Parts: sequence; C-alpha cells; structure tokens
Amino acid sequence: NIQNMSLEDIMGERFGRYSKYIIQDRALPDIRDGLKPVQRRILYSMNKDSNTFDKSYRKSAKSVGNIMGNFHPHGDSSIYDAMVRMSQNWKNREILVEMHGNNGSMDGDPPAAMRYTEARLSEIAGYLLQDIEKKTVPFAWNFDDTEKEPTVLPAAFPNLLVNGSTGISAGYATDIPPHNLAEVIDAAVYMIDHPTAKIDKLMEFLPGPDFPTGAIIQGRDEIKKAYETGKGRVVVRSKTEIEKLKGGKEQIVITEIPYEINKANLVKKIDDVRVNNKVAGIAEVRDESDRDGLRIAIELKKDANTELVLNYLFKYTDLQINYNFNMVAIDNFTPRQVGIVPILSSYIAHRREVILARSRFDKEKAEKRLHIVEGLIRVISILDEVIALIRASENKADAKENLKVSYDFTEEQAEAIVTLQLYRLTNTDVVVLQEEEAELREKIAMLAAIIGDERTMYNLMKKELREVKKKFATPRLSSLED
Amino acid sequence: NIQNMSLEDIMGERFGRYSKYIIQDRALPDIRDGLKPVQRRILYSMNKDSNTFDKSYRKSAKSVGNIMGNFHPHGDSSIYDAMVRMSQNWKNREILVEMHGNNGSMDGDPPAAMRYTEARLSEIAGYLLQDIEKKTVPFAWNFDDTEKEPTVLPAAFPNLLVNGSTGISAGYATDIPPHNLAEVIDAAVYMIDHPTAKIDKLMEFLPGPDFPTGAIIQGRDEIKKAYETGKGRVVVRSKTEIEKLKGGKEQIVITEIPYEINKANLVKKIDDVRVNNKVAGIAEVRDESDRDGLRIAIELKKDANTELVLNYLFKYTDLQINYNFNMVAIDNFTPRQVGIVPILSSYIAHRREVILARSRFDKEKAEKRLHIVEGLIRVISILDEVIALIRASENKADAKENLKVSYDFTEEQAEAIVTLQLYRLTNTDVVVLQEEEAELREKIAMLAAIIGDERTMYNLMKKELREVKKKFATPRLSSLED
Amino acid sequence: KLTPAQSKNPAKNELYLVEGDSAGGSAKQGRDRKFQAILPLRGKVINTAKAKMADILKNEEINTMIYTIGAGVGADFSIEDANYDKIIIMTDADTDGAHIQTLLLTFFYRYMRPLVEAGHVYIALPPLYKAYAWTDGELEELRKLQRYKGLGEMNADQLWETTMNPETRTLIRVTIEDLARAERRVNVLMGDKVEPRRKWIEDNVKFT
Amino acid sequence: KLTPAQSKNPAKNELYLVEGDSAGGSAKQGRDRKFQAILPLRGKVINTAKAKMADILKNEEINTMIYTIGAGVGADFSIEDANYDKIIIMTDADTDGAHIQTLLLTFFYRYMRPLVEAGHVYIALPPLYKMAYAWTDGELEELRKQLQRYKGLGEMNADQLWETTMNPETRTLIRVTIEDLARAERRVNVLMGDKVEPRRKWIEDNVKFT
DNA sequence: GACTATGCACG
DNA sequence: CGTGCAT
DNA sequence: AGTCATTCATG
DNA sequence: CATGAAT
Ligand SMILES: N[C@@H]1CCN2c3c(F)cc4c(=O)c(C(=O)O)cn(C5CC5)c4c3COC[C@H]12
Ligand SMILES: N[C@@H]1CCN2c3c(F)cc4c(=O)c(C(=O)O)cn(C5CC5)c4c3COC[C@H]12
Ligand SMILES: [Mg+2]
Ligand SMILES: [Mg+2]
Ligand SMILES: [Mg+2]
Ligand SMILES: [Mg+2]
Ligand SMILES: [Mg+2]
Ligand SMILES: [Mg+2]
Repeated sequence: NIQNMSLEDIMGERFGRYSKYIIQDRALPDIRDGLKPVQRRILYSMNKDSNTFDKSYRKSAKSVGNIMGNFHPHGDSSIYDAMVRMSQNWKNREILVEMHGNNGSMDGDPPAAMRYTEARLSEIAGYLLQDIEKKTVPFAWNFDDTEKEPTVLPAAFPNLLVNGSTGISAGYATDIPPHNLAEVIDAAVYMIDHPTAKIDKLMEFLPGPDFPTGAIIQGRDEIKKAYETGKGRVVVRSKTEIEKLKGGKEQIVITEIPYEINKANLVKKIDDVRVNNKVAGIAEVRDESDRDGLRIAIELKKDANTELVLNYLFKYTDLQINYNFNMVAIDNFTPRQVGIVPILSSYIAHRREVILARSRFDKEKAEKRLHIVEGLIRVISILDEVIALIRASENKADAKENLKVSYDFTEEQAEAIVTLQLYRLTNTDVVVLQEEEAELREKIAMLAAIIGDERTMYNLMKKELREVKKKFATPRLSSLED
Repeated sequence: NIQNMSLEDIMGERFGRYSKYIIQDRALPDIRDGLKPVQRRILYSMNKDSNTFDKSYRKSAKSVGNIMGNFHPHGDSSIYDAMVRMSQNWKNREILVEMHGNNGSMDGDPPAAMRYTEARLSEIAGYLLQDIEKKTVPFAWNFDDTEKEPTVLPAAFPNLLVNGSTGISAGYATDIPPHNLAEVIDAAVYMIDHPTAKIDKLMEFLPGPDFPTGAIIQGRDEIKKAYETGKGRVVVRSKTEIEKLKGGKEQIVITEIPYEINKANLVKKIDDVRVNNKVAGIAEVRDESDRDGLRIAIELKKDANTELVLNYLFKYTDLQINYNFNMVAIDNFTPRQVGIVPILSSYIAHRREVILARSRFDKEKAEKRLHIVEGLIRVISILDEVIALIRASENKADAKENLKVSYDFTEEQAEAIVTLQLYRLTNTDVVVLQEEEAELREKIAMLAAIIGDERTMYNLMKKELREVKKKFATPRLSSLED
Repeated sequence: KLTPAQSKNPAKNELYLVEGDSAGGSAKQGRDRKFQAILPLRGKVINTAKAKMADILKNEEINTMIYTIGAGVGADFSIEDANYDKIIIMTDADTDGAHIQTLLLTFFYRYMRPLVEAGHVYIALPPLYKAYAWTDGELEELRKLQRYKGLGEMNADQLWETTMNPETRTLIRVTIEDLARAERRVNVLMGDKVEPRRKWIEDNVKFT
Repeated sequence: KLTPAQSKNPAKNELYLVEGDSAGGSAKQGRDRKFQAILPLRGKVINTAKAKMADILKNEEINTMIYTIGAGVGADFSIEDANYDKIIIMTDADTDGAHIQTLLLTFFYRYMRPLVEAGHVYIALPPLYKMAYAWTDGELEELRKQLQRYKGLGEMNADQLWETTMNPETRTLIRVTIEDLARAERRVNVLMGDKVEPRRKWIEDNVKFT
C-alpha cells in the first residue's frame, strides 16, 4: 500500500530522467540533419501527408493535429509555434516551411492563430527528405507503437550549418548561426577530397555565418576560434546609409539589422535615446519599413555631429550586438561541443550511410525485376507451350510446379508469369524486354560499383551536393570584416 | 476605383446573406437526421477516418484538424466544443461520441483541452451513418471544391427526437427535448402502418420527452399542445426523497435534476437561500455526489416546515424550471415549426428514400457481376477459341473489340475476360459459377421487389427500426405526471 | 488595440476597421503607414439598436472607436473635428463578415449619422479568387484557382495590391438615399422586436 | 484555484498537487469530496534554489500552497499548525512530470523541511498501462497472460483515476523520507542550484546516453 | 483568439 | 533580458 | 491552458 | 440569465 524512497535516491532518478530526455529529444539538434525532434516530425509528417511545395496548401490545424496524433505527443501550440518559425524567412536562412497568411514579422508581433494559416513544405525541405522511402535511414517506433518514424532524415544538404539552431537544454545549450548554403557545400566538398583539412583551408570556402537578416559581421579571429572550439564571440553591426536632407540636415538610414533582434523594440530603444537626450542631436526616429523593404530613418537636427550619434547608437543600443557561437549538437546520442570539422565530418559520414543504403535498395529492386524480365524473354519463344501447359494444369499452384519442373523457371518467375493478365499475350515483343534487361544490367553495374568502391561513392556524394548547390545557391547577405 | 451603394441596399444584401446562412447552415437541425451541419461534419469525418466505436481512440486534435481542413471551415474550438457536447451523457440522451478524459461534468467545469482528450464515434453513431457508402444520400462539394460531403445522414434511428436540438439563429430558434429511443421507434412504426395517425394515438407510444438527467415532467396537456403545434411550456421538477435524522430533524434529498441545469450553480443558489435566510429553516446544503451517484442533502433545522421550504426552492430556484418546446427544424431547405407529426412523417419519408437508394445500389452491383459471371460461364464453353482470339489480337483494345464482334460479348465482359490472370485458364468448373449466378438472381429479385412494392419496402423499414430498438433500447429516466 | 498612422492628417488619413486580430495583423503589415491606421475588431461588434445605451458606452470596441476618431458620439458629435477623411470597414468575404458590416453600419447610422451622409464611410471589397477575381463571373472570364476563405490566408503584399492600394482597390461608399426608408430597413433587421424581422426574412430571403 | 475538502481535519485530509488544470479537473471529479482536496499546479513550478526569495514570495503557486497548508513558510513554519496529514504530488508519468516532482520537492526541502522530514510528503504512482492495470513493463507482460498506454493523466476518465491512484485502499504510494541529511543538501544543490558546471558534470557522470 | 508565468544556459 | 521548446 | 465579450430568440 | 455554434 506504500513504498518509501530517499530524497537523494529520488531527485537522482527524477531529474536524471528529465535531464536525459530534454537533451537527446527536445532542445538540441542532431548533428547530421540539424533538426530537433519536433522539427523532424513536422517535416516527416507533412511529407507523409503529401503536403509539399508542388501541391496545394493545407490548413495548418490539419497538419498540426496529424503531427500531434501520429508522432509528437505535446502541446498543439508548441508544434504550431515550431512550424511557424521554420517558415519565417528572417530566422531561417533557407526556410523549411512555406505558409500563407500572417506568420509574424521582424517587429515581433504574433502570427495568426493555427486556425487561419495554410502551409506546406518548401521545395528545399524536399531535399531534406529525399530517398526516405528507400530504407536509407534508421526508423523507430512512435509513442503509440502504431507507426514507425525516422530518427534522422537523409539530409541531401547539410542543414545544421545552413539554418543553424538554438538551443536551451539542461547542463548544455546551443547557438549555431545560419550559413550561406553554397559556401557550406563548397566546404563539405573540399573535405570529401581532403579528410584531414585544417580550419584555415575550410575557411577559404566557408568564411563565416550568413544571416538571413543580413548586415555586417566583424571578427575573423573569433570566427576561427568558433569554427575550432564551437565557442566564439563575433560582432554584428547594422548596415547604414547617410542621406542629405534639404536645409542642411542629415539622416541616418538603417537598411539591415542584427540576427535575433526585434525591429520594433530596437526602434523604441533608439527613440528612447532621443527622448532621454542621451546623445546630442536626434530630431526624430521613424520606422519607414513597408511590405517590400526594411528602413529606419534617424533624422538628426541641423549642426549635429552625425558620427557621434551613430557611434553612440552602435554602443548603447542593439544597432550592434555580440553574437556568441555555442555550437552544441547530438552525436552518437550524446551532447557534444563541436566545431566546423566534427560537423562536416559527421555530415559526410551520414551522407555516406545514406547513399550506401539507398544504393542497395535500388540494386535489389532492379535485380528482382531483371529476374522477372529474364523469365519473360524465354516465355515469349515458348508462348504457346506455356499457355498449353497452364491450360493443362489443375490450378494455380500446380501451374507453377509445372512451369518449374518443365522449364526450370524459378518460383518468382513462375508466379509472375502465372499472374499475367490475358491481354498481355498481345504484347509479344522481345526487343523491348531486351532493352529493359540492358537498362537493368547497367543500373545494377553502376550501383554495385557505388557499393564496393569508397571513391566511386564519394564522387556520387559530390555530384549530388553540387546539383543541390546549383539548384538552391543564393548570394551572401551578411558582409564580413575583421 | 470606387462605387457607392444605399444604406438601405447594403443592409439588405448583408443581413439577407447572413440570415439565410445561419438558418440553413448553422444553428438549426435538418428535420430528418437531427444534425446541424457542424455535428454532421464531425460524424462524417470521424467515420471516413475509421475512428469508430470498435477501434482505438484518436487524439481529439487529430480529428478536429481533419474536420477543419476537409469540411467545416471555422474555429477549431467551436468544432471541438461541439464534439465534446455530443459526448456528454447528461446533454445527449444517446451520445454519439465517446471521449476518453475530462469532458466536463454536470457541474459544468470545462472539458480538458483538445490536446488532452481522445475520442471515437459511439456504436449508435454508426447507425446514423449506416449505408452512407451506398449512395443513399445526396452529397455536395466542400468549401474547397475538392471533396464531396453528405448533406444529410442516412439516420437508421430518428435522432431529432431522440437527442434533441437547441437552437439559436436569426428570426428563428429551436428547442427540442430528447426522447426515449424505444418510445420514438414505437411511434414511427405505428405511423408507418397508419400514416394518418392522430396525436392522441401516437402519444400511447411516445408519451413525452425523456431527459437523460431524468426527473419529473409535469403537464400532459402541454406535451400534447407541443406535439401538435411544436410549441408548449412544460414543468420539470427534481426527484426528491425525504430522510429523517436522529434529532427530530428532516433532510430533503435531491437525486435527479432538470435538464440543462448546472448542479454546482444550483447548490450555490440554494445555499444562498440558506445564507440570506429568505426562507426559515435551512441548516446546511451539502452536494454529496460522487463519481457514481447524484445526491444533494438539504439538512433542515428542528421545527422547520419542510413543505414550506421545498415549495420555496421549487419556485425561486431551478430545483424546478419550466421547459419550453420550440420545435423548429429544416424541412426542404426551409426553417419550419413542426410538431410530432411532420417530424415522424419526414423521418419515414427519408428512411424510404434511403432504403430505395440503397437497394438500387446493391442491385446495380449484383447485376454488374451477374453480367460478368454470365460471360465467364460462356468463355469456358469456348476457352480454346477465346485464347486464340486474344493470341491473334494486337492489344487489349483490339482483343476486347474481337470478343465483342466475334462472340457478342459486351464491353463489361470483354474487359473482365481480357484482364483475367493466366492461372484462371486452369479452371473448367462451371458449377461454382452457376451457384453464384443463382445466388445473384435471387438477391436481385429480392431487391427489385423492395423497389417496386411500397409495402415490401415499408415492411423492411419496420424490420430495421425494430432491430435498432432491440439493440439500443433503454428504460425511461424521466417520469410523467399532470 | 490601435495601430496609428505615422502622420496626423484629416484630409488623407484612413481608418481601417478589420474583422479579426489575425487580419488586423496582415493589415498592419500590408498597409502604408504614413496615412493608414489599423483598428482590429476582436469579436462580433455589439448591436447598437438592441442593447441599452448604458451597456453600449461600457463597450471596449465602442469606446476605443469613438475615441480613436475624436469626434465623440451622439449629437455631441463634431464631424469637422474628425480624424479621418475615410473610414474603411474591411471584413472576410464570408457570412459573418457580412454580419459584422451590418452591425458596424447600424452603429454609425445610429450614433455618427453625419459620417455616413457625408460619404466618409466605406467598405473594402477583398477578392474572392486568384490575376484576381471578385465575382464567379469575373473568374470564368479569367480562365482564358486559389479560393480565399477569409483575409487570414492572404499575404501582406497581396492584400495591399488587391484591396488596400488607393490606386488598385475596389471600394464601396455608403450613402443614405432615402433617410426614412433607411430607418425602417435598419430598425427591422437590427431592432429589439423579433416578429417583424422574421416576416422580412420570409418575404425577402429565397431558400429555394 | 483550490478545491477544498468538505470537512476540515488535519488527521485525515489529503492535499493533491496535480500537474495541470485538465487533470486537476479529472481529479476534482474522481476524488472523495469528504477528505481529499485538489490544488492544480498550472504550469512548470518555480525553482526555489535559483530564484531570489523576493521573486519567490511573489509567485502565485508558492503563495497559494503556503497559504492553503496554513503553516506559513521557512523558519516561521509550525508543523503542528498544518492542514493535511498527507500531501500528494500527482503528475503525469512523463519526463516533464518527473521534472515537476523535482521542483516541488526542492521547495518543501528548502522552505518546509519539517513537512518532509516527518514523512508527510508522498508521490502518487499513476498507472502506465491498461489491457486491468500494470505499473512496470514487467508488471505488464504478466497481464497479457491473465494495451492502452497512458500518455498522461488527462487521458483518463474520473472513475479510472480514483480506482488506480486516488482510492486510499487501491493506490500505490511513495513516501519521501530523508536518510542522509547532509548528502541531500548536495544532491539537491548540484541538480537545482544556480551554478551550472557541477550539474553538467553530474549529468556526465550519472546519465548513460548508451 | 491574445494575455499571462515558469525551466533551462548563456553573454 | 530574450532566446525556444516544454508545462 | 483558463479567462474574457459579443450575436441571435426565447421564457 | 443561460442556452450553443459563430467571431
Ligand atoms: N501561471 C502561468 C500564467 C499563465 N500561464 C500560461 C501562459 F502564460 C502561457 C501558456 C502557453 O502559451 C501555453 C502553450 O500551449 O503554448 C500553454 N500553457 C499551459 C500549460 C501551461 C500556458 C500557461 C499556463 O497557465 C498558467 C501559466
Ligand atoms: N472582446 C472579447 C473579450 C475576450 N474575447 C473572446 C473570448 F472571451 C472568447 C473567445 C473564444 O472562446 C473563442 C473560441 O474559438 O472558442 C474565440 N474568440 C475569438 C474570435 C473572437 C474569443 C474571444 C475574442 O477576443 C475578444 C473577446
Ligand atoms: Mg506558449
Ligand atoms: Mg550594442
Ligand atoms: Mg469559445
Ligand atoms: Mg424555479
Ligand atoms: Mg471567417
Ligand atoms: Mg505531459
């Protein structure tokens, strides 16, 4: 009716349970696909439901609830909130979810409720899922025990670096900034040819982060330190033009701001300086952003030191800030502080297991069909005899022992033949089959090569990484300086 | 760029627009299946999804989101709140939804949030959907114009009366109380045999409402009035015993209360009588209801006129209320005030439409096959020549054409024949086929009769109604008096 | 509540009364901030015929609306001391959208009559289809489809192009043609008395 | 917020601290209104090892726990003036359930040491399974000879809860006793304290990620 | 349908 | 102080 | 995750 | 004042 427990021997068990879980399965990304599980499920789920870039939008509530009843047993709102972020193009460098309707803003105001918005996977996310139908990735049982889910996605590009993460667990947290997709691929590709690549060389391809929010990044030194140890402190500064106004008045105009910064607060906190007269000479602050462009006018008074105002704002507001790398992720089930190399290596590693897994799957398919086709080619030259033989059999099974015994077909061939629809006897054309049998032998040859030669496989992996780069490559947004 | 309209003309197109919709398509039940469109959408969706009484419960959020994306384009909350109500056994006489988890109480604390609960259709609910897959009810397009949805359900029992409806719209409202399944079915069966049946006689079978919260319904005359004109004011009074207590004191003990009355608010409003002392003699009010019983003890003082108190509470609380019939429903797309008679009439007419529709369907199926089977029985008489004709044909199309022209097979059979799997050639048993040819001819004769004989048809309808009664019938809860 | 225009200007400034916090949000985004303010109507606007003038003034959407226009209510109402050249009611192209337009219109007729008779009160017609079409007759001619179920599924750049751009927007102006025929029409649809409304509905609504 | 027991009585009355309003409400229905009180813990509970005693006295859960147990808090805490003879923590059987147990316990330890030291702080073990009921994956596999996998408390109807966890003569129940007083201050401080390094290291030393 | 407070790690 | 999955 | 207000008709 | 689908 009652058992007793130590306070020590309890907090131990309890907190250890929550510690483990919130680390492996909540707050930190897998080092290969760059996803926290809630994100992976959203993606796997929408994909299963055919909710993709090429097809109509689904009401969000439908996507969410299906997630929540098939894979993720948590708040509907948490799931929605996550889904919304993956769609905000000022937090993700390369957005994974497209969403019709109010999905927030840089001004921080809240997105429309899950009942109003429609959504679907971005074309890019498709590549995160590529080949999943092909037994290329380890599946686990879902909380129900009713359906298998993937533990990691195939990742046809290296999501972790491209879209970043962040990041608060127990005993560990993570902040990984987003990166220009093309650069990361350039790095990965070099490292594929050059396993032992030093950070310095990789940095000729992958020079630093590329924020979707744009702006100026400063600190080659700390960027190296970060790419080496997983931690570093870089500086992000706002992009700023200076316009002359009539009457000898000048105007500081802001066109880009620092990652993770709320435009609306920033604007107040600046007007806050003006109001408090903290720095001499500010006439008026004005957010002049509109549906197609960010723009903050900080018009100053006549005879005002414009370099004094700008410098003060950079220091005492968020017009310029510190970004801190804290690159933590989950490798062999453990949290792991990691730099550029443990990342790209793990990615390449994984891209390997996948291409290998995929290539067996396809080989085996092609083998089985080649087998059937080989049988169908013989059948044709003995069509009549075969028909006659079947006609003479007592039933289905007997027709097969007869096809075997009399013509040495295999079970699998016999089955194929015996289940052919009558009208097929009008398709008696060997040369089309002989063309497929050839198509097939070549396919099997190519795949076998992939499977038995590490170099051949890595070149596949480069051909593909490049294809992705050609398809999704876009210009840098953040400039660098040191 | 800008065009003007009258106030008189703008309030017209607006209020007419809204009115029409909120009457035909929101607040009021179809007179035949008893459902407002949201409830119907709820049941049809869950059913399409196999979320049925015989299968694991689903997370409510999955269901709700699926309703919202396929059929009901509105609040996820509204939809849920509806779903939850169809599952509260103290609002519905016969609940259509089974929900695991906190779905509320007669104390009217709110149900657990959509994210916690699970649900499925009740067994009886299935009977509302019986035969929907046989083209027995008109379908329309959803808002998407992507999916059809039923405009009314097949209603294998008469839901409108059994479960009730309420009931606020524009220019109209509706209050129909629930009734005993068995009593309603008994009435409908009588009317089937006696179309011109008078109310007085129908009331021998269906003497009054049967609230699921039971209690005492007083006013045989107004029940009549209501069954006649669809309006009528009746009295509902709580079931009360009186216990003596060791002290010369007495206790009033409430065990059933009036439909739609909040137990927690009642208990409070009564204690308010005690606390204000509007009436002398109340010592304590105790809600003593547990998970398997309703019980409110009103402990009186010594020398305290218990008739006087009980009468006061009946008057100045909801211990006793008036219930007003306002039976409005949708007959022919129109809001219509109706009594017992057009209700049973419309039901019966509906069940006829269904049974006719259903029998045409099953018949068309039986025929399409019996036709195939005839062809096959022939093919065997001429197997060798049919194989030779296919052998000699150029392709599926040409073969079908040859079977038609050379042997008078029809398209449908020429299709069947040509798409037979080779192993079928093994068989020559014409008997088994013949047995099926018989079973099929019999089935068609049976179904044709139904369609062609109004009485055969009505007999079937009675038979079915009775099965439903034998299966789901349960005793009265509310007693009657005048 | 209110998201205000940047610069105060009676001659140009426009007031957008949006049905919904959600759409209120797409409006803040798609608008032109220099002269377009946004006031969401969160929930169904009170009926200003049925309710008591007591509970009418203790109403949040009625307060912030009389106060955001700065002319006051009743006959203490100065149309010269307004705050907007135009006032724009923007709702979903749905039934409840219609209903809302219907309640807002009775409030202005009842308690700011000058504004409607001065032609300052408009109604935005959002698109029904997507080129863009407003009628099922304007679409089938555009076939030589995304079906908007409400403002909430429209993106800011789209909302502007189709219904907020003072140079690309279709815009209905409310006028009082026959003052006394507009008092009956209004008092019957929105009044406290049910029976007259039923008859109106019966006579004018074609259930088919 | 609080649902009181119908009869005051420190000798029998139980206080149920339930994870969340949904389940708090299921418990409101399944209880025995004569001696069982329910107090919903709406949300994650404040870490009283990290936060400043100021922000602590200003937190509604802690205040309405201290002021319904009727014994004040801290060193001005008379054990004799309590209201309940058994305080029952009842949380979903999930990780975050486990997390709450962690936080509530650190609080009693920290600001009501006399209440646990006297064995008045219990923990309800809800059922993990239903095919009857089973608590351990081992207690399960034995039933399949003689499965609804409870994902939380909010998925159970009231007559279910009462029978398996709330009914005094049918419930399994943990009693939190303190064995090594000085070896708890350390176990608690490592895990719930402000300093982060120790906790990271304790996780590295005890949690097997396998 | 927007609002409100917590945990967790990190400058 | 704010970040983002959780309660 | 509970909470707040309004429509609509009726007694 | 409470009802139940809607904003
Ligand atoms: N005591 C706290 C103040 C209010 N509050 C919230 C909340 F603010 C947000 C949220 C949410 O945003 C939220 C979500 O689904 O995203 C869920 N909850 C509830 C489970 C706690 C919230 C709660 C819980 O209620 C109590 C606490
Ligand atoms: N101005 C009103 C006060 C608070 N309130 C509610 C509300 F109380 C409930 C609800 C709901 O219960 C509710 C639901 O989906 O069930 C929806 N809404 C919003 C669409 C109006 C509600 C709103 C709207 O916000 C404003 C109004
Ligand atoms: Mg939240
Ligand atoms: Mg700064
Ligand atoms: Mg609501
Ligand atoms: Mg009464
Ligand atoms: Mg709408
Ligand atoms: Mg839980």
